[PDB]
Amino acid sequence: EIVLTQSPATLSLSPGERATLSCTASQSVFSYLAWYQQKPGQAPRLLIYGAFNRATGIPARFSGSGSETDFTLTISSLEPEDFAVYYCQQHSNWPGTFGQGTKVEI
Amino acid sequence: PFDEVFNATRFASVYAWNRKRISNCVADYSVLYNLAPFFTFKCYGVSPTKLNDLCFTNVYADSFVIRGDEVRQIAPGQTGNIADYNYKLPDDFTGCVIAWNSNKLDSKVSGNYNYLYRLFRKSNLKPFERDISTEIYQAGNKPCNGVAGFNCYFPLRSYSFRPTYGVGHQPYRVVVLSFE
Amino acid sequence: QVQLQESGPGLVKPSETLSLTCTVSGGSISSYYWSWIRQSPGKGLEWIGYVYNSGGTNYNPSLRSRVTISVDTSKNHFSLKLRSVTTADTGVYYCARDLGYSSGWPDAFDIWGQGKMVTVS
Repeated sequence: EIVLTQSPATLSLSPGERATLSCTASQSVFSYLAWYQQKPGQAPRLLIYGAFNRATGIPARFSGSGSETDFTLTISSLEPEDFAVYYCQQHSNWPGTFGQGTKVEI
Repeated sequence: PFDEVFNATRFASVYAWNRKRISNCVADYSVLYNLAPFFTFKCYGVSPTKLNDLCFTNVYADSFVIRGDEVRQIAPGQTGNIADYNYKLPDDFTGCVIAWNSNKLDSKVSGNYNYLYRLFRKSNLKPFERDISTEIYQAGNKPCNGVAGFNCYFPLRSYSFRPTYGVGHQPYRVVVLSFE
Repeated sequence: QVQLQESGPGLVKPSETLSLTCTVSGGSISSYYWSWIRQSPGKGLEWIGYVYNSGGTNYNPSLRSRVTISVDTSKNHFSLKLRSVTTADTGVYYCARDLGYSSGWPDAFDIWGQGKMVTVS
């Protein structure tokens, strides 16, 4: 089965500050994992698809990589928004499951 | 009107075969004759050259993805897993069949486990019947009231399409034109 | 614009069915892989299944027999029917739609609509 152990858990920031994220796959995603966003109160949303391509609508500063173990999202901008959860997703081995996520505070 | 049937990016499974109705429109076959040289065009009932002179009201166009070593089973009057439980074609068949390799469009390195076929079923089908039920199929003496268990199988299983396979196992896109 | 409303107002008594239903407000079904997703504490985001213009589907093997999705090609009253509803299913459900910039793989959930409630007492 496909499992994700996304880390870390504790983070705090303010506007326009650094940022870092990672996803912990187990067997093999190749290039089919995805990253999502769900502000607290409304429906989820999609951030990255293909593990190396930004999706439409997502602003300029959102991009990440992936090799089943060494995923890297290099971002350092926290707008007045976007402090919310970021959701990892993976689907190559049936069934497809999402992640748990973490947070940052002001 | 021969656009969505041929140049489509999505084809359903064998047990959920698509059915399309084309009528009240000119159906010029200029593409058919020029469809070459990897399109088997075995036509049963009428010659491929003698098509313009003929006229038809309803031109059905089925479409699915199957294994190469199973396309033979689309011929009228044949027996097999694809021709007994999934899709049945009557002996008095009047239509054409077009099959072509689609490895570059319906394969994946990991494997596209999205194509389904019903392996086993209690009774053989009738001409032009849809099989959409996914109920538990029971062969044992113990009657399971919709409860999973031994001798109470789930009659659906997935393919294993992959690029680096033999030609027989490579996916084939088949479209059958049945004229009524 | 393409707000995916959910008109199914049926709450669930113990062990009965799940008479919920999604609805479409503008957009046309066509050949997109409409699907269903769910999430609750205990076990979070989860994927039930996806449907085609016909009975083309693939269900989740964690829970497979109970969940029986339907297809409505024209009246688009496609539903997520369920049997043997437990006291654990209580959660907020969601209705999912994919993006048409790819090949035969439902992977990119983009369009989403407000969820629903269910409880037992």
